[PDB]
Amino acid sequence: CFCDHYAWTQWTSCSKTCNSGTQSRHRQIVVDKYYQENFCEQICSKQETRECNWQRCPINCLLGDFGPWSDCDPCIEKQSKVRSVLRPSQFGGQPCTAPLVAFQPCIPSKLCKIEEADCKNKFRCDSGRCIARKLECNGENDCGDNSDERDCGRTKAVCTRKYNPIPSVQLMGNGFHFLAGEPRGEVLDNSFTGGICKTVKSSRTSNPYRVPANLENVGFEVQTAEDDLKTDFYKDLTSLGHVPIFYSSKRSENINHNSAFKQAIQASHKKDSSFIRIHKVMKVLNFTTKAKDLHLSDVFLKALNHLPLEYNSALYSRIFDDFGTHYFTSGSLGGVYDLLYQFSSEELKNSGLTEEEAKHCVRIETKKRVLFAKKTKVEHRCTTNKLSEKHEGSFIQGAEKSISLIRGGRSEYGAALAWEKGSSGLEEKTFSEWLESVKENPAVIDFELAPIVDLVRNIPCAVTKRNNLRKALQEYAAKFDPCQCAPCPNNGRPTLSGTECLCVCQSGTYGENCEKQSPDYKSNAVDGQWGCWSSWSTCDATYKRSRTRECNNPAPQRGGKRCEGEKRQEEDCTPCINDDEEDSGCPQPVPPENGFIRNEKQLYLVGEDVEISCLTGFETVGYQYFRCLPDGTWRQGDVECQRTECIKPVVQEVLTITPFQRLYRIGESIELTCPKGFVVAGPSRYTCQGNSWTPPISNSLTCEKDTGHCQLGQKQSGSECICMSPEEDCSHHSEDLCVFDTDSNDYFTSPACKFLAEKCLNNQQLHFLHIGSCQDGRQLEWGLERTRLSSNSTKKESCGYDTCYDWEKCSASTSKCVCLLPPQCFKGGNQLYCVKMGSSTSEKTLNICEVGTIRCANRKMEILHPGKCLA
Ligand SMILES: *[C@@H]1O[C@H](CO)[C@@H](O[C@@H]2O[C@H](CO)[C@@H](O)[C@H](O)[C@H]2NC(C)=O)[C@H](O)[C@H]1NC(C)=O
Ligand SMILES: *[C@@H]1O[C@@H](C)[C@@H](O)[C@@H](O[C@@H]2O[C@H](CO)[C@@H](O)[C@H](O)[C@H]2O)[C@@H]1O
Ligand SMILES: *[C@H]1O[C@H](CO)[C@@H](O)[C@H](O)[C@@H]1O
Ligand SMILES: *[C@H]1O[C@H](CO)[C@@H](O)[C@H](O)[C@@H]1O
Ligand SMILES: *[C@H]1O[C@H](CO)[C@@H](O)[C@H](O)[C@@H]1O
Ligand SMILES: *[C@H]1O[C@H](CO)[C@@H](O)[C@H](O)[C@@H]1O
Ligand SMILES: *[C@H]1O[C@@H](C)[C@@H](O)[C@@H](O)[C@@H]1O
Repeated sequence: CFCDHYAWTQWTSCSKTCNSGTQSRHRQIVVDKYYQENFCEQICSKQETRECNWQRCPINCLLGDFGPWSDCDPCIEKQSKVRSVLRPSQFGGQPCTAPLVAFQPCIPSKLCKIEEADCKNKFRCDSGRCIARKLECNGENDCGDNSDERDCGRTKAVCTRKYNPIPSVQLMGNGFHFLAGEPRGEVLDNSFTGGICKTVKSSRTSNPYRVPANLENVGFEVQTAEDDLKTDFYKDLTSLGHVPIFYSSKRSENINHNSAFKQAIQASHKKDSSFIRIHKVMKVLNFTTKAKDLHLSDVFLKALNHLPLEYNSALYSRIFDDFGTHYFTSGSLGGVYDLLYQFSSEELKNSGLTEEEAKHCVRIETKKRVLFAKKTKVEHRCTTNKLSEKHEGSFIQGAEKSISLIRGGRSEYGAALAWEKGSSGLEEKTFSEWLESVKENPAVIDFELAPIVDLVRNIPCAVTKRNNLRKALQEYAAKFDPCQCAPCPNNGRPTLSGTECLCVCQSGTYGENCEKQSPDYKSNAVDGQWGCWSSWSTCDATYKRSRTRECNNPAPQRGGKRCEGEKRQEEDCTPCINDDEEDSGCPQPVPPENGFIRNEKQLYLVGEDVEISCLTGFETVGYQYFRCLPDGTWRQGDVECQRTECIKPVVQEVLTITPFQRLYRIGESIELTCPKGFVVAGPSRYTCQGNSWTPPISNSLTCEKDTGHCQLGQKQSGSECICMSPEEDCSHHSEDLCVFDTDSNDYFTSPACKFLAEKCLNNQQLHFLHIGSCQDGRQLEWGLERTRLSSNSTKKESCGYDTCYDWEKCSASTSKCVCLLPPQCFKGGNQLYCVKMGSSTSEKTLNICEVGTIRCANRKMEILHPGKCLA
């Protein structure tokens, strides 16, 4: 039978327009005579099916509704608001572009707020940083602003000599964002030096460099070897798979670089690709970040505080962006020559070289052309194979291009090392230029990390904002997980970059979604891959809570690897928590009896003094200060409060105190006495009052020599008194007198004894005046006015004076003259009419008696002239 007698219908339309439908067509069979007779039913196929439109349907970015508005209390009154990427762009879908989090102007719950409570016995840099007072006036900027050193009068040097800092030491203190493979903000302070002077010596470079406190180990010895120039081969990039965990870049050897990988994945699509990598680290330093008590950076520490206590996904994640994900525990500093070469697997297979051979040809070619390798034998296996043959014997130039994974130096210079047709990169000149840059701009290389979380350990609520942080981090990485991705054409393994999913191709496949396969590639299996996690479960009676993934997404198929890991995961679950805990002076001392301390407190500083004083009627005897001992104990003098006591008065060896005591009690008297010829000038009895006497003449007291009817004017001889000679008879100077001389208009001092004696004859020429030595006084003037009365006056008195003025009267052995009232003018009074009274302010008539009685008593008037007055 001829089957095409019954012709095909048209293919139907494809059941789908993408993601691979089917279509069919069938013979147009009529059961006619010819049909039944030619066994057409037994021998003809009657239908055809085939797949169609197997191109992937493009998937467009899908964001979600926004979250609840976010309160604001920065000095920037803006409101943060977030939505997230539900579905990531794929296979040429529309990428997402309306930014994830949008902020606006805000209404403040509280006006601009700043904090002030931080430093107790610590010192406050005016920057606000709080450092150990120990670190003050020590010849070193420990504050930053050097405030801790401003006007220091003298300083305790930490370091004997000025040592210089490791240059670029800060780079080992900056944060590391794992996912993005780039260093972020300064996170450790690595200039901080604690006052402690640790140092370390460069090989063959003069003076030691100054190690900072955070570096437990620094190294300057640099090894050179072949081992250092390493090459790997990659049949495809799916190999790179090795939650971010603390690792080493010696172990992983799988680098993410913001563009690096993506370029290479994009390259891998252009055609069936294999990759040869070749790198060589170029060190200037080892270094080991000391494990605990790291000195954070200002800016980091500040920001790491303005973080709320209650969990807050939005603002926590922000630290990762700003500061990173890890921080360097150990590493080196310099640069890394690192190039991923891209080779077309058809070329390689046509070259017939094995991986080991090809890796080698790139090794020795790099060595000759880029590194300045002294000289070497040519190797025809690398030079005359079918690939190198088409490029003047270069194997490297058989590549499509190189991608640069170089770290170190300025990017301009790294980029040049990456060859492509007609470009630079296989010229020594080029390599040396980069190499310069790498000294001028090192980078941390060959380095292990640690989660940035283990750094936030000594703030107010460390343990709080620590677990607050692991949460904000888990959810951070959640956001970058490839599970969100639709699966890929041939066991391609999806990887999320930003908000789109690039397909990483298995060797033997290319095309923009790894759809095209080369004639070698055969498989048709499908390895399993986790769908996304599930949502957390309600917290249980037990801490127990739950989460769940399903090995769907690409469901495992046709003998393809079931996805490996867990379908479920259990963590436990049921405030402001501090971090765990890792001189003091003395109490008020006890006075000695009858005293008290001059300063009451509950607590004294070690080394403080307090003074002991005494109640009234007592005085301290002994050192009067107690000192606070480090002990918490008081150092005490033998001090006490003794009762007041007078001591022994001013001893002139002449006098004799009695009772003789060395100390007298308040209330007891002494009797000062002198020998027979002598008598005490002052009183004979002083008494002890409050530790002084009544009162101690301090030498103004010694025993001077102090112990008949003739009346002492004349001396006896023949039972009859006769006038004594003044220059021959007068011995013991009588009291010194002040006598006046009418004949000489002159006064002078004289001994009474002589005066007396002289009186016998000339006395009507010399008049007494004042007791004591001559000296200006009212008496003088008075004795003047007296003597002026002059002639006409007669005197019959003998007090011992013994002369008495007319108006006065001797007191009869009482020893001095007295005044009179005008009433008693018995004896005749010469007529001194003219006199001014003063009271009546007039001139009236008055006798010498009345005139005399007024000048003696009050001396309160002026005598105009003897003889009649105006009145
Ligand atoms: C850090 O660098 C130091 C050198 O500064 C390295 O110490 C050397 O280690 C090698 C072998 O590991 C020894 O042969 C040398 O004797 C060591 N030199 C000194 C001066 O110690 C050290 O290995 C490096 N550490 C890391 C992490 O690689
Ligand atoms: C047919 O034409 C294609 C180019 C796309 O426009 C298709 O849209 C997609 O259709 C598939 C059908 O399997 C849906 O699953 C996709 O979500 C839809 O975007 C169209 O059907
Ligand atoms: C269906 O198959 C083809 C159509 O492409 C025809 O050649 C054949 O004869 C039958 O009709
Ligand atoms: C089925 O449809 C195909 C195109 O999809 C044609 O090539 C064929 O001739 C038949 O009509
Ligand atoms: C889920 O994740 C694991 C690795 O953690 C894969 O092996 C699996 O295929 C899917 O990606
Ligand atoms: C499974 O999915 C969840 C959400 O993406 C993550 O928490 C986890 O890291 C894993 O990707
Ligand atoms: C080169 O040959 C290919 C086929 C593989 O066996 C590689 O491992 C080898 O290096």
